[PDB]
Amino acid sequence: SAIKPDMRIKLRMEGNVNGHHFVIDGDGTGKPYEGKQTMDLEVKEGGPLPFAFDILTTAFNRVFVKYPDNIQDYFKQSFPKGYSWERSLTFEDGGICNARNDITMEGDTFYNKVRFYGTNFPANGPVMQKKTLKWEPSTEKMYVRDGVLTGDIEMALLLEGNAHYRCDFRTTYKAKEKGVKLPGAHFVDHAIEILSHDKDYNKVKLYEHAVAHSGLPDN
Ligand SMILES: [Cl-]
Ligand code: NA
Repeated sequence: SAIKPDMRIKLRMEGNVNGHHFVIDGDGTGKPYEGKQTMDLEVKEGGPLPFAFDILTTAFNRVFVKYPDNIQDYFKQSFPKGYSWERSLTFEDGGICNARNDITMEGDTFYNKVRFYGTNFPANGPVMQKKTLKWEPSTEKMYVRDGVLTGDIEMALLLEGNAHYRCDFRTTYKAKEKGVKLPGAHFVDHAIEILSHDKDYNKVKLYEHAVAHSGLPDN
């Protein structure tokens, strides 16, 4: 692909969670062929965010995955025109988010137009109370559902006090160019981490590492 081994990443997120509006900008870099990326996030309006920053972090690009040569890489093949995705984040206590990203490429830079809507989080729950610690490493199941590439994930947020908080992801991924060839069923291992942040999460440094595999026995 004409995707560079070192790409710059620019991002704008506009969102509303439990009626709280915010805008967040991201500036980062990554290595598409190693499945590695890092971003610095700055809240531009609405801060300090009155909910757990962790619900946002997977909305801050499946180009950043190390694909084996024998698995069709839909994401890298979607450039230069790019692709979009839409995701439902359904939490075990009835909280619900819907997020969208339109991803483009202008030379050495990926651009990200992100929308994030969340609602129905209980007032007393770990999201509004900011009791989350991290997402656990996960495995995304990539498959074709009605001719649409779909990733399902059983995610969990570690919380304060030795508790977990479950969230089901379903993401649809659609190339801008038609006739981009759908891949076979496969998996993507993800690890996402807040490397650093300021006390009120006005600034956050984020990292993800992702690697694709066929399943068992292929690793
Ligand atoms: Cl802030
Ligand atoms: Na709160």
